[PDB]
Amino acid sequence: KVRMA
Amino acid sequence: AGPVTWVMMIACVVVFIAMQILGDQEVMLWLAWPFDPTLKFEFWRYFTHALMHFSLMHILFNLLWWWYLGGAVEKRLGSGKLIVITLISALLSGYVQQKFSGPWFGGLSGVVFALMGYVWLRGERDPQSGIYLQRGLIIFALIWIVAGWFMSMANGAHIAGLAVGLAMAFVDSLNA
Ligand SMILES: [Cl-]
Repeated sequence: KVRMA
Repeated sequence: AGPVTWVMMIACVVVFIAMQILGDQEVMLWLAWPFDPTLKFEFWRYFTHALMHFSLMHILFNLLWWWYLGGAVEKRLGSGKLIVITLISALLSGYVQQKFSGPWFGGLSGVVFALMGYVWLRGERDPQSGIYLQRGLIIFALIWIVAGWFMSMANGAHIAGLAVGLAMAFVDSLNA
């Protein structure tokens, strides 16, 4: 995997 | 601080409370950008990804920026202006993040980078709006963006958000 915005 | 500033902060907190009770993945399955074309008419998903956070500290950091920059836009330019930046940037930062590296991402930081870009360019081209971004904070913002190029940052959300805010501020500055 999850990416963080 | 206005209604749109507070409503969004409450939403992000409510959703984060659900993520603690139910686990990340369970919320992700219902709120993430559609991972499967069949799901494409689940319209909430194009905006709902903005509400999910994966750390308490990633949500403290985003609501701070949002309250500072979002509150400024709502106070000076109205609730309708903040709603539009929110909706467009959330949709477009999601769209681009999806193409960069698929549908498993979340956070308000796409919307934040659009607010960073809007407040900055609006304050430069149109000072009478009474919003602005300190050159110090445009420092932060630029270090923060490039650091993601190298913590698994949604890099396409950041650039698309930023671009969206610049374009809108540019258009709104012509018109002001
Ligand atoms: Cl990415």
